[PDB]
Amino acid sequence: LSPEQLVLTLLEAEPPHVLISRPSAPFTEASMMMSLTKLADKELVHMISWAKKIPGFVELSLFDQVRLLESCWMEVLMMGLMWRSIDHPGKLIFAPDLVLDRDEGKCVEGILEIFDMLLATTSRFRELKLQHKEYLCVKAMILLNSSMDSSRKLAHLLNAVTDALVWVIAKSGISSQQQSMRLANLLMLLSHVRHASNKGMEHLLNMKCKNVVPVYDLLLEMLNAHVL
Amino acid sequence: LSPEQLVLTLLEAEPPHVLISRPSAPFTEASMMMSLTKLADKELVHMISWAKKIPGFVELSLFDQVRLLESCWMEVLMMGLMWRSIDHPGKLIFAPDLVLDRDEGKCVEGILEIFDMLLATTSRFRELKLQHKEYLCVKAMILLNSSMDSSRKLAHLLNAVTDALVWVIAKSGISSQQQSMRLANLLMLLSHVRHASNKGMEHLLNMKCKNVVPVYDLLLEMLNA
Amino acid sequence: HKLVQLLTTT
Amino acid sequence: HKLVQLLTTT
Ligand SMILES: O/N=C/c1ccc(-c2ccc(O)cc2)c2ccccc12
Ligand SMILES: O/N=C/c1ccc(-c2ccc(O)cc2)c2ccccc12
Repeated sequence: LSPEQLVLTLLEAEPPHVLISRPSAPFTEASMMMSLTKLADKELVHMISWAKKIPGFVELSLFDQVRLLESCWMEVLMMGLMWRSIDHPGKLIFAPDLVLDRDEGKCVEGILEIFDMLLATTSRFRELKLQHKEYLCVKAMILLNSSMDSSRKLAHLLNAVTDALVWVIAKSGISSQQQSMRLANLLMLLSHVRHASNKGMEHLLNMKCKNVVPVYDLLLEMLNAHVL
Repeated sequence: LSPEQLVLTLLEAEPPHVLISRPSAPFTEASMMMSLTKLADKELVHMISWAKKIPGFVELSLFDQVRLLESCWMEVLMMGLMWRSIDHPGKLIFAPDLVLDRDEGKCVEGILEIFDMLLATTSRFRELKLQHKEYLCVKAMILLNSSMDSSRKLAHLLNAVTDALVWVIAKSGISSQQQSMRLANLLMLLSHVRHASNKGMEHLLNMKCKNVVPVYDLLLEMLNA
Repeated sequence: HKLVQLLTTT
Repeated sequence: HKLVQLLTTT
């Protein structure tokens, strides 16, 4: 399978556009947070279907499949959020009916810090002019590189997605030096996505413990498993 | 500054190894924690000096320098640890006279998990056959990428080191396609290094709250951030 | 088992 | 603060 057709499969694995079905309304501490958790739970369901569409993922042992998704889910959610917000500076496009900014993050202690991190990393991807195909590969790599008979197969798959990202970049027609430079800049931003997701999980766990937000069955399981 | 000059500058800047002796009696949770923390504290002093040698670092605002170091210190420390352990498989070479085995992590509840991660990641660098000069660039990239117009300058500094890593890889002679793949493979390990540092950091903060060990001076300050 | 149910059904 | 001392005073 060529890098081009592997990227086509990632395009085909892409989850649908998700809405929370919320009537436009000023956000408050309670509605904002219930909206974020309600959205994450819905996106998690589609994330599972997405991963199974990545060629070879279902051939991994069940234990590896579960382990990869339990560790990278918040990062994959945030990477998706950044792509969606790339053409909307100053905004975080969680969904069509859930567009949030900074002064709205102020309404909940500890959220503003996370919104600022998300906004800054998004701005970085915007400056690099992240392309859709690059986003597809990076997102898949976050899943496959979140590892912390089947193991061998995982390495083959990660190498395949890496080969595809390299192909996407070579296709842009820029100089070889510029291609390596771009490859490095994109990969390095992953640490920033990882950082934001780690703070995102820390905040959610505290909200679960305080029962401030209803924690949706799958979201809760994914949260507890990851934390554990 | 050319890529080679930057690599040579990092080579010279490499901190000298800190010497620490292994306790006389067998390790106890306390003697092991005292050994790791005493070492870290000493390595942190040399890390600051190392940072000031990275071309352009001292030109950043003081508040940026402090912010970068506060964010990446454990990751930088573990990257060094793994490099020192590269040629002694199954072992972690904290210092010449402090060679800890995966199993000796048993005495400290929660440590074994960290030792396992570090060893596994070390194995991966061994598999990729990480070279000294690639290691020098990567460790400096860890510091400059911890962005967790002085920011223009930071981006420019990181690009310079990235540039040198590409140069080092091109110097290995492999095909252009393979050069791109090796660069990717090397940077993709930064998540793993960062994971271990987050766990070591959480472990350390908690060992502090339980006063299972004294955490002050340079180490403490760096811990709070 | 919620993650596992979804990983084994379509 | 120790960190600032080593960065600027040392
Ligand atoms: O306690 N706060 C928890 C919490 C839960 C979920 C998200 C999130 C939702 C959808 C998405 O696509 C990415 C991230 C959050 C995003 C930012 C701060 C806190 C979040
Ligand atoms: O509570 N856990 C504390 C703790 C503190 C420091 C280190 C460390 C020392 C020297 C070095 O070069 C890298 C990392 C640790 C390494 C592994 C587990 C726990 C550590």
